[PDB]
Amino acid sequence: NPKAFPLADAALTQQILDVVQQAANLRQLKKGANEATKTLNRGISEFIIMAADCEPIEILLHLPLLCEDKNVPYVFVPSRVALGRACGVSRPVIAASITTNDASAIKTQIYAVKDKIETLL
Amino acid sequence: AYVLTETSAGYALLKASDKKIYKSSSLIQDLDSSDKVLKEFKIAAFSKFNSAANALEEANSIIEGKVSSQLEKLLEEIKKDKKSTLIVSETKLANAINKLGLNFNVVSDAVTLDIYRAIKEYLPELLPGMSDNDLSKMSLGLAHSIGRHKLKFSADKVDVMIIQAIALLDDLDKELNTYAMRCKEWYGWHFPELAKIVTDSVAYARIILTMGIRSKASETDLSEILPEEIEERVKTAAEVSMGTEITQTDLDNINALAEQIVEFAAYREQLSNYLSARMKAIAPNLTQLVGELVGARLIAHSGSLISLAKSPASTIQILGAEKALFRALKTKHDTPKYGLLYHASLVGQATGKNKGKIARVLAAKAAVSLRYDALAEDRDDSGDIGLESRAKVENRLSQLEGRDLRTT
Amino acid sequence: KNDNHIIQAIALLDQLDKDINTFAMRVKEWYGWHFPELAKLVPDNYTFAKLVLFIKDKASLNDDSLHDLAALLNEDSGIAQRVIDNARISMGQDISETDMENVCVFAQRVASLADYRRQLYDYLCEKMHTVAPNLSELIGEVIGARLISHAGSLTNLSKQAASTVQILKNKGRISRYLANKCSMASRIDNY
Amino acid sequence: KVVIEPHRHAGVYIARGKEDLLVTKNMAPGESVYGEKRISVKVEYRVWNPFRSKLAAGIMGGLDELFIAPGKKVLYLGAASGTSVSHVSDVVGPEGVVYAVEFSHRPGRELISMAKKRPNIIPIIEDARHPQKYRMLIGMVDCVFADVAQPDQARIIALNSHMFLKDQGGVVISIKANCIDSTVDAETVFAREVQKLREERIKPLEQLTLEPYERDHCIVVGRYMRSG
Amino acid sequence: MNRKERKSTILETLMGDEASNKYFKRKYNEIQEKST
Amino acid sequence: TQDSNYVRTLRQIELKKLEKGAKQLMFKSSGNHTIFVDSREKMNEFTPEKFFNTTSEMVNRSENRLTKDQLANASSIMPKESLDKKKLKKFKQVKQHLQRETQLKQVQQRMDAQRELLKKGSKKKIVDSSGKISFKWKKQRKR
RNA sequence: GCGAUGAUCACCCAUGGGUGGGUACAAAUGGCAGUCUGACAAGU
Repeated sequence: NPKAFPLADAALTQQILDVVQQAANLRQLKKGANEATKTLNRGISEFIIMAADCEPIEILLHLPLLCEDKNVPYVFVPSRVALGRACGVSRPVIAASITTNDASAIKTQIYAVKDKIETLL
Repeated sequence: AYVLTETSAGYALLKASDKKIYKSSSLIQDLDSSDKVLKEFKIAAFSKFNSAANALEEANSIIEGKVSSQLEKLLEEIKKDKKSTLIVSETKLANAINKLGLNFNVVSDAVTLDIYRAIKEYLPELLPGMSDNDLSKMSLGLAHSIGRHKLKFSADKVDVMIIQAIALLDDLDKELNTYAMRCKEWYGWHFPELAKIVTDSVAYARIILTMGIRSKASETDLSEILPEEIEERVKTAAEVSMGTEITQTDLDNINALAEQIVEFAAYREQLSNYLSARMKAIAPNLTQLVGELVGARLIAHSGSLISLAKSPASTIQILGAEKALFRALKTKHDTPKYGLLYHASLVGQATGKNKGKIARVLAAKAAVSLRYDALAEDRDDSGDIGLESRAKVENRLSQLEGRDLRTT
Repeated sequence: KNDNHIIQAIALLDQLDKDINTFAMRVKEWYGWHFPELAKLVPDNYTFAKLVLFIKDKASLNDDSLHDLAALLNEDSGIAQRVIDNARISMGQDISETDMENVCVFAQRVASLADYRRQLYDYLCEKMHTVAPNLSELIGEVIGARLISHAGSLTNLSKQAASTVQILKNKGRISRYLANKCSMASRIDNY
Repeated sequence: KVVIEPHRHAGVYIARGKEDLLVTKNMAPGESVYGEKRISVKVEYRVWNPFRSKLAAGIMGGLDELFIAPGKKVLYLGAASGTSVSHVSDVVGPEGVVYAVEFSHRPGRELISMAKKRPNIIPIIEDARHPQKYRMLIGMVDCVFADVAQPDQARIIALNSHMFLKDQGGVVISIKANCIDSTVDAETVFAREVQKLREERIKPLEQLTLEPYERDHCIVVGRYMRSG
Repeated sequence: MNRKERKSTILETLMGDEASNKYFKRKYNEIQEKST
Repeated sequence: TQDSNYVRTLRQIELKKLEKGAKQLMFKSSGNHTIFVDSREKMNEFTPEKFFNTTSEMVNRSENRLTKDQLANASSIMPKESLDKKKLKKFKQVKQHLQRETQLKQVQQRMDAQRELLKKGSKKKIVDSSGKISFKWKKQRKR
């Protein structure tokens, strides 16, 4: 399906999920479609991760509009349950937003993943 | 040799030297892009396809994909000998017209772009040939039709028409209100006690239509408009009333007004039923979830259905009471929690804090349903997602209600 | 001597004409969503509504259609032919027959409303000649009704002094002279 | 209170009032197409924003010969929701015409709405790589402008201009290294694309970098000549 | 009264009036200079 | 004194006001304009004044460069001290919105950090030799 | 060939235009004007 167009391969998924857990730990990550849209509106998002097997896909498919409107990288990953593990919560998550903060330890990681996402876009 | 070209009004064919490639060489080398060369080779055969927009769109879609029956009835008599060579631009159309039944030779997107370019350059000079007009606005119309088809605009899915409908409905409520007040007042010179005892505008106007003067009402029945007690009440008031006597010119014109009232009321209920049908066609899941009316209010408040999709859940929870929202945010009281959803069936079913919680969960589930219905490139229009979300939220509601408070 | 009829009839003529304006604009809008250059060609809104009621859908266009919409007011300004080709080649989006019946019903509604306005205006004219004929024959029925409405009642008008009626170079001279004669006429017609 | 003065390009104006503005005329009075603030002086005027239209930024940066005259035909590649082609159609006015092309569907619907509003703009939702496909409708636009983000900008411009552009025509391209190369120096990139156009028979005349209003963005204007 | 002098609050219409404004500013000036 | 919701509201108002001000204002262009010429003699003889058929001011200032043929602000009161003064007041008004917005953003950030620290965690208070206070929460999946 | 059934009583260019103010109606993707929180809770 080309609706979830940029879908990460195994390696990029690894690094994406790793930086997602890092940001969840330093608490630079907003979890959920609604809060992600909120960060997107406020323009505080470094980039967006989405699930690719949502039931159905449109409920989060709304996001790429705002993403590529405001020039914020976005990427799909295979499994929402994997994304939930990566975030560190008890329930499957479908879309999360890595926010932006200059005083972060994971700066260089987020920038590497965002680099590769942009290349893939 | 023949050459085919496509025009917004018709299909054109021009005969030229069989050495078409060398003719093109001469054209481009001598800059024969002029009326001299195009009068040398003006036309061979034209057909203006009919002025039916559906025929236009389908014929051009066929030009894009395959060969048309219009194409057949044009290529019935291209040839004089068994073998003639025809220039065409499209490669797929080229091999299609190779495989067609007449089997005359054709040439694909060769260097003949020179011919196409020049014949389009002085296509204005070709207009005196068959199409004595300006094709610009023709092309505008055809392009809009084609774009409509390409995007696949179902005639029912027009959010802007929905906003039109709801705004007109509100205006109809206001103006029917003011007219009914006016008629009640003008008839008040004749039966004020009734004006007080009954409140329905339609009932008032139908009374004016049935009865005309008080004892005529005393002798006439009003069973199908009002119950027995109310009609006997108006009987008593008719006996002891304080209004004047009315000429039949006055009565005629006030009766015409009441007739306008009832016709407006009939139209308004009819249009509301229309709005029900149209929203069920467009965004069935939201209608299944919260209800057709509040769905209309939601789309109207957000403007575009797409922007309403884009909005997050919390804004949908409190989409209405924005005034209190921002005032309380600024003054550090507590924000409102219902807004426009408060008139939803389920939040009405809940109670108090259960109303708040069901409002939140309904907001989120409705956001999901709305996004799916809006962005579904293909959609069953059954509303199955709405049914499932409704089932979930009803289970949540029952859970809250069964969750008692006092320690038994 | 009752005149609250006159007051009410003025309230109706004004508000009704305003609503005629609004709903004619609405029909212009919808039949523009279907076919807008007609809304541009014919600005007379009542004729617009009747023309919609005739050509519901832009598809129906023939020479008998030409003749009948020529009977619709006329052809002298090329309305027939111009709308014919504009609708044959319109850029208008198409919509449901439900929308067509809705729009036609609405145009019918507005047409009936306007006919009601005409009837009510004749009503007002003859009721004035019934109630305050001298004031009417002086100034004109509509304006006399507006005066009576401003005052609040024929009695309030007549009880009113001349200069206050006025507020109710030779332009000023004639205005004030008219106010005096108007007040006298109101007295006569009231008593 | 606002003085209007003509810019060197026929169809555009500068307002000198409480604030200066770069403005065009209007054909849909009292209707801003994407939210920009309009003014009147009376006659209706509508401001561009250089940050939102690359053509606006290029004009603001200064160009010698912009080939969009009012009495002309202008083709637009990459009318993303049409915010800029609205202004271009304004510049052209009723005398000429503008043919816009789009592929992705949501901006397609937006541009259909705008083209329902205005008659000078015409919509082509067809894919831009196939002038063979959308050869039905438009005839030899006078000048061609492109904003397409695809790597084969020169390729698609070559097809479009070959199949449609009038000879000695004007072509204008918006180009961004962050999308084409994104790892090599921007001027080197621009050299590569101008070489490509000279190969494809477009004789360049000017190119401008738009760096006050957009980072790593160039606009090239050239003439199409000696062709059929 | 007017249409453009119609202010949504007695305080802002008091502002809109001018003689009040100059009297107030004067009186406030001298009361402040006597306070100081 | 104030609440996080009010601070958030004020900052968002300032963002919208700032974007409105940017929409209404402009910045002077400064591009790297490069001309293509055919022959070396023409390049050696090239002058922008003749190539653009402008004058000294018309070629130095960029946005609207007229032809002399086309050639073929004193209407307002005190043009030389009032209009430019209004220009600069608009500019400094935009900048004032900008800096008040950034101060509000810093305040909101600090309020959020404090609120979250009170909110939850198996927290450890770590101090960094730049004197800066952080809290590292232990690695525990939140149920 | 009169009158109480009412006599009388802001700027510029030379009785022409421009500036302003007043009243009604309408439009605005004009303004005021910013769209809540974000992980535990219910029983045992």
